[PDB]
Amino acid sequence: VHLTPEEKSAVTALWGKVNVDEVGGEALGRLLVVYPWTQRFFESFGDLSTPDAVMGNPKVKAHGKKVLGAFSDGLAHLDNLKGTFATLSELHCDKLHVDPENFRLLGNVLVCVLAHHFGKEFTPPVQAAYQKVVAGVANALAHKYH
Amino acid sequence: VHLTPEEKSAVTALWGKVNVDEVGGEALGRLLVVYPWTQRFFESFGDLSTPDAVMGNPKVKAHGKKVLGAFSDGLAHLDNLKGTFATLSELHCDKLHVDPENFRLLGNVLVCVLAHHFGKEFTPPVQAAYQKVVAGVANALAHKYH
Amino acid sequence: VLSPADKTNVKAAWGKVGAHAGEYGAEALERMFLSFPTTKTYFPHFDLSHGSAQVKGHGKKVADALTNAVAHVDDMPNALSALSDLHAHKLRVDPVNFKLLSHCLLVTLAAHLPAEFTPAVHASLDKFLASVSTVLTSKYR
Amino acid sequence: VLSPADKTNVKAAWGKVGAHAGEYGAEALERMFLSFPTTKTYFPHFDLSHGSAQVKGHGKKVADALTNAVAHVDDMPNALSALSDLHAHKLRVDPVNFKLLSHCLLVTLAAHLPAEFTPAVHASLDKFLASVSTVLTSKYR
Ligand code: HNI
Ligand code: HNI
Ligand code: HNI
Ligand code: HNI
Repeated sequence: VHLTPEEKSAVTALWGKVNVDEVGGEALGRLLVVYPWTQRFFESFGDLSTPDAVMGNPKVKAHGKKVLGAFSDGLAHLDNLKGTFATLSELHCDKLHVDPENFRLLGNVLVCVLAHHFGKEFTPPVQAAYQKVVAGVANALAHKYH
Repeated sequence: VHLTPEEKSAVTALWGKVNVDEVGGEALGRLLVVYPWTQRFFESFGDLSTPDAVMGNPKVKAHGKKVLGAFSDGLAHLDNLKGTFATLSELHCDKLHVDPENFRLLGNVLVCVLAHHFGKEFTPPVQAAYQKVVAGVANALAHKYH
Repeated sequence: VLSPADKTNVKAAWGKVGAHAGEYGAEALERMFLSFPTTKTYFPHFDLSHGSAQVKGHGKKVADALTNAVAHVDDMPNALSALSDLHAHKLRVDPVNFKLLSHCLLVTLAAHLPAEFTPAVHASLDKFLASVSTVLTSKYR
Repeated sequence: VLSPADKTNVKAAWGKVGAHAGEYGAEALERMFLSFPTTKTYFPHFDLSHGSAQVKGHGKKVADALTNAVAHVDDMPNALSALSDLHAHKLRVDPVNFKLLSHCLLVTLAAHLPAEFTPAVHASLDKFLASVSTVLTSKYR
């Protein structure tokens, strides 16, 4: 991922201010809310109809805990991102069969929730150096597709 | 650009069968025909209204002669494509101001005309190793944008 | 906004296919499969192998349903409404993915229909496909 | 298909902006500028610098016009028709680029309107923006 030694002390130091547990699971519950084409994979998650029922699903709030775990687990692996999500890309490919674009819808929400939690903290020159981390964490995760 | 030592003797040896002059200018005239959001840049080209009048304004058939010149000029520069179109990317950027996506619309037409000229010659396993050369000749040409 | 320029255009363009809808659908899938590799994730039970009676059988499906849209193009939204539903309640195909075949279903026409696939038919065949692939997701939210 | 769930939703969501449309538009541009670098190619005469009375002046434009779509949401297609044209005949903004700001005009709301920007308003603010950015290109072919 193409990233500056400047704006990273701005894309990585605000993240420690995040909550991989509720935020991470907030992003994915919000994913099935707005962009509901990603619900085909979480069928067996009970009920995700109502928006209070998608943002309050236990398995939905528990999947978004670990889906950021790795995202969090590679926010300091910014120079081999394609390699760190690797094993994690050739799986969404054959087992779950997760379309590589889905990884992009969720990468945008995660920046639309981050600005939600952070408000004005989120400066214009700062969303810019995160979009790059998401529109790039997606690649890495779609790179293992044959 | 990611390319196999197999399917290249299939993405490069059929090209010598092409006509950078009429084909190249056929692709771009066809571009302003179907996807007419690319016409903002060729205003000063007389009249490109009617489709018989776009497949011919004669500047349109002369621009598509050299726009393939380079495309042709880098179909054997497949391992440094990002570098060969370089100077040609930082120009579409602050002189013409050519949106990097435009380079993608035209990259698809060029494979929709190539099938046109070639018919059955164009096998399924062969459009595949060309899309990659176009969905990748676009990148190189959009990479120099600040 | 589709003019009757494209409506009668494709009525004559796509019209030339007819009995070819079985092959020209069957093989318009395998192009989407071999080029873009994020479209076979939807066909896990299928086969992404040459001549698999799955795709080949499916070719009489996405194509044979395209016949009726061209025909009932006068009123597509009510032309195949059970189809516009069957995606976003049964199997959703994801909007951007419709494009990944909204541009490969041109090639089986651009090759298998040269003399017919003209620079204006390109725009009349796209516009028709640029709507058939939006009439289905008319119920996506 | 937009339900009155989203129409009244945003009527209250976007409603909270009002006098903020000047800043919340002005700054929703600079986000699109600094993130995606293929959206300032359309503003060559402009300035892609902080506080440029160009964008900052432009912020009262794309936003102040969004007010009236929300208001005349009951009939957007006839709500700002001169606008749906003074693109595709004057300045065309390229379909996929509308998205590149159809998703940054959420952030100035997702940050500047926390308590209001809820998981349902997200879907009601998107749906509105997923149409405003399609009502304009209603005349692109
Ligand atoms: C819209 C769907 C979707 C998106 C955007 C998405 C985006 C991501 C991203 C974002 C760039 C990352 C790092 C990621 C990581 C993972 N996903 Ni995703 N996943 C998605 C749908 C899934 C599904 C479905 C599973 C299987 C879940 C389960 O528990 O059955 C999955 C499983 C995983 C696993 C678990 C491995 C295992 O089960 O062996 C990891 C890790 N992921 N997913
Ligand atoms: C929709 C617009 C558009 C597209 C898709 C496009 C796609 C391409 C592609 C496709 C991948 C290639 C190889 C290419 C190559 C070139 N373009 Ni493009 N160009 C386009 C709009 C332009 C414009 C505008 C100019 C300046 C033209 C002129 O003559 O003023 C241009 C000029 C050039 C030049 C000339 C160099 C110079 O003037 O010094 C080359 C070479 N190009 N263009
Ligand atoms: C790659 C994603 C994808 C796209 C872009 C797509 C685009 C289209 C288009 C677009 C021009 C049309 C007219 C179309 C028509 C259909 N598709 Ni699609 N489909 C897609 C993935 C599917 C899948 C998956 C199925 C189910 C196959 C099966 O056998 O379960 C499917 C099934 C169908 C059926 C079968 C009816 C039935 O079984 O009851 C029709 C008709 N379609 N699909
Ligand atoms: C990046 C492309 C792009 C998109 C997606 C876009 C999306 C929108 C949307 C979508 C929700 C709306 C309501 C909107 C409204 C407007 N745009 Ni947009 N515009 C875009 C590029 C422009 C450009 C370029 C101008 C001209 C600026 C100038 O000063 O010349 C513009 C000018 C305007 C004006 C100015 C009126 C005038 O000067 O006469 C309005 C109003 N708009 N634009």
